[PDB]
Amino acid sequence: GAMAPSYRVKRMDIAKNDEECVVNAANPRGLPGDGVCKAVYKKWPESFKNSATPVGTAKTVMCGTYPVIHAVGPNFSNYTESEGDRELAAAYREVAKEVTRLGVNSVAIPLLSTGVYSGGKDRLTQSLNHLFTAMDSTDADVVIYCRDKEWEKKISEAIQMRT
Ligand SMILES: [Cl-]
Ligand SMILES: [Cl-]
Ligand SMILES: [Cl-]
Repeated sequence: GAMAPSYRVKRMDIAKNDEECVVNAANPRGLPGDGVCKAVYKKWPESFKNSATPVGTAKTVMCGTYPVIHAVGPNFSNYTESEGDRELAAAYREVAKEVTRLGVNSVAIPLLSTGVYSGGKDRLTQSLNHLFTAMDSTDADVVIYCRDKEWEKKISEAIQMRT
């Protein structure tokens, strides 16, 4: 575990993370995809061997010894708000199980279902709160990655609010 488990946020490419493992915002088919998924495919392509997994699940594949946790959030274009919300919460719970199982002291994590899978809605708070619900019981240092300057400020505020 981390000596004093923390949350932090950085605005940069998660492919350049300084953590012991990465969470991919994957698609169910293990395809290269777009956004975080395409960055992850360029950096750790070996981790896409048999990475296909259903919505609401996470599947870890090692790139060398570096674990890539493929977490499949729902595409809110296809899911109802209710069912999507359930699957988005479930994906993060499966991430927390994998992070625990791996024994890592740190994990780089994007906000699932906030990009192409957001169905055109701002889901920062929804996705971040499901991240916290899952990860709060873990003792890994969590570093959240984002690309937008206003998102960085809002995520940072949310982290600082809980102290
Ligand atoms: Cl960058
Ligand atoms: Cl997305
Ligand atoms: Cl972002």
